[PDB]
Amino acid sequence: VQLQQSGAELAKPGASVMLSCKASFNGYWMHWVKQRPGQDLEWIGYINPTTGHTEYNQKFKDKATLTADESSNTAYIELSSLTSDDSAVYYCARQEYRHSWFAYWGQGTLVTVSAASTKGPSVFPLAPSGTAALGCLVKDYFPEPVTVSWNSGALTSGVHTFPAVLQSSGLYSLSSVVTVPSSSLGTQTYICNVNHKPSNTKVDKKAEPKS
Amino acid sequence: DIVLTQSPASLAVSLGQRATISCKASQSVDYDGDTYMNWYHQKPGQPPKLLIYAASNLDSGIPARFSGSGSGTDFTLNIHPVEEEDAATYYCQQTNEDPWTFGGGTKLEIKRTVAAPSVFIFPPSDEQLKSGTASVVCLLNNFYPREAKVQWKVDNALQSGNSQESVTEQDSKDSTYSLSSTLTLSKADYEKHKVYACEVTHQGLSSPVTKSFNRGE
Repeated sequence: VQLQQSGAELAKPGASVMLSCKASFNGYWMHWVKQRPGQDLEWIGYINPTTGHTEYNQKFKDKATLTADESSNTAYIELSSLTSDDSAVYYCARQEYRHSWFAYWGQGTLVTVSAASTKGPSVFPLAPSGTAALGCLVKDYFPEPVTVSWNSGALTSGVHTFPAVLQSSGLYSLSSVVTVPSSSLGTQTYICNVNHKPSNTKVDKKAEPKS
Repeated sequence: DIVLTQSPASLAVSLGQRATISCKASQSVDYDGDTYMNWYHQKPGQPPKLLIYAASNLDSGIPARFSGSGSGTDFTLNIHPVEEEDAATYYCQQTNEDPWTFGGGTKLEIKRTVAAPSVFIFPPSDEQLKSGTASVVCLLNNFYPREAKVQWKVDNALQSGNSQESVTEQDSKDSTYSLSSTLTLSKADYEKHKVYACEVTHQGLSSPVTKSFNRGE
């Protein structure tokens, strides 16, 4: 096997950012691919970690620098002179010897380019009333992303976690909802688990009928 | 640079029927009897996954409902029969010449029977209110098709310019969507009104559905 990419990044305009991808005994090529939010895929370039040889898409010649450390099977990409156009998800993908396609991808690394500062969310219950709905309002965080689980991952069926929206304050907000049997509202506890790694904050909020 | 043009940009296909996605290359992607064309698909939040390699070869772990054909510059991905789980975006890729390039993508929607939304409204929590802001949340759960009108009525007057919508991707198991509408007001503007309602119009509902609450009770 698997490709483990590093976590989401926040970087200021003009600064630089280095992303990594660790593969966990043969020749292979590590490619990097750029995907802007809700957009197409752009091939950046590849590197052979055995020789260190690289090839770049001409459009990224001055934007990206590819590096590989064969000792730990880790490939790096350095993005410099960051602008708003560089905000995207960056994927690493592996091409095996004799293949003309990608066999495995990393999970992707989100890069946000902005002068705004990191801020953790506030979490407010969406309190319910044979089917009830309850949830959590995750408000006023920056940057993306935030992860939400219910009952430490034990409750997944009926869960909808909506895409975040940028609010007038410039901070993101989302809601996570779940539909549950209305007869379990007095017996079953429903807690949302909110994780915002850029601000290193984890919040648990009980969603329950208001007093 | 070899430019790949995908068609169509989006399409809706009935469950059990055939989806046909085209990729046209500005140059031949053939070399020495081999064709350097791949198809991938991507589901929301996940990396792309290889479906077909070298124009017509199914990859391990991929159901045989996916097949690819064509050579030179014209290529086709066929999905037959389509299933709910095939909701995704599909990409062609040529690996014949540097730089490698991708098609613009095709978003596949899976049709299903009309399903009216279930509607829930959520008043702001007391602890948000104390901080000086009121968020009112309207939830539309598990509907199809995606088009829905959600209007905020506040003392029976239509609100505009102070709500934001968010919609899920098409559910990979039941092919429905879900939607949230959030009305945001300052605490002082929130206290200027008594009745907060969201009115939902949707093809599956005979008449619009209204969910409301009284501020305070």
